[PDB]
Amino acid sequence: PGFFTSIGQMTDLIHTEKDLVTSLKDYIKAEEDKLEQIKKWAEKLDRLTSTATKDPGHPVNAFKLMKRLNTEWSELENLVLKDMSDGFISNLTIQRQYFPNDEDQVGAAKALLRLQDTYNLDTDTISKGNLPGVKHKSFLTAEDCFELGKVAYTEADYYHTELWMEQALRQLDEGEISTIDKVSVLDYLSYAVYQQGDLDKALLLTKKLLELDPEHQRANGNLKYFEYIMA
Amino acid sequence: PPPPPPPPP
Repeated sequence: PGFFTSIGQMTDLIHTEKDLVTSLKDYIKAEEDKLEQIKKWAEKLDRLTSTATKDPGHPVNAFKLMKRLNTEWSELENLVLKDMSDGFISNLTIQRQYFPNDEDQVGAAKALLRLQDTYNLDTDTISKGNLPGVKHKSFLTAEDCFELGKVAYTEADYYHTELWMEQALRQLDEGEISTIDKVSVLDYLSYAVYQQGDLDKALLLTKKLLELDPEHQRANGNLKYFEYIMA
Repeated sequence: PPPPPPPPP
C-alpha cells in the first residue's frame, strides 16, 4: 500500500543523515574553537595564580586582583556556559519527526531474522558482511547480535536466540570493544539452550555466568536446579 | 524439593 513510498522515504533519510553529519561536524569545530580559547585563558590564569600563591597590597596588584575576580572571572564563566550545540540540536529535533521509531527497528530486526530463517543463513556470514553483492561492507556489532538474539527470544525462537547470543560472545572473544552486559548475554543464552533440552551445556553456561556475577539470583537458582536433577 | 526450573529472563 504505502510500500513504495516507504522506499522513497529511506532514500530521503540517507541524504538527511548526511546533512546531520555535516551539522555535527560544524558543532565539533565550534566546540574545539571554544575549548582552545578556554585553554589559553586557563593557561594565563594558571601562571598568575601559581605565582601569587608561592609568595609568603600594592595598588597596582590590588587593582589587577579586584578586576580579575570581579570582572574577568565572570567573562570566563559566560564562555564556559556558552552552548555551541543549538544549531545541531535544532536540526536533529526537526529531522527526527521523520525518523523510524522503536516499532520500525523491531520490524527490521524481524525481517532480518525472517531472511535468515528462509535461506538458513549462518550468523557469522550475516554479521561479517559476507552476504553476496554487498561483500565485506556492513558489519553487525556484538550489541546488534545481542539485540537480534533478544528479538528471536521474544518470538520464542530459542534456536536463533542461541545462535545470535553465541555470535555476540564470539565477537567479544575476538576482541571487540562493547558495552553489552555479558552476564545478560549468558542469562538469555543459558535459558535458550535449556529450552532446547541440552542440560549439560546449560549447566556449563550457568557456571560461566556465576563466575562473572556470583550473586546472580536466577543463575544461582538454576545451578541448584541442575545440580538437583543432573546429580 | 529443588528450586523451580529455570524461568524465562
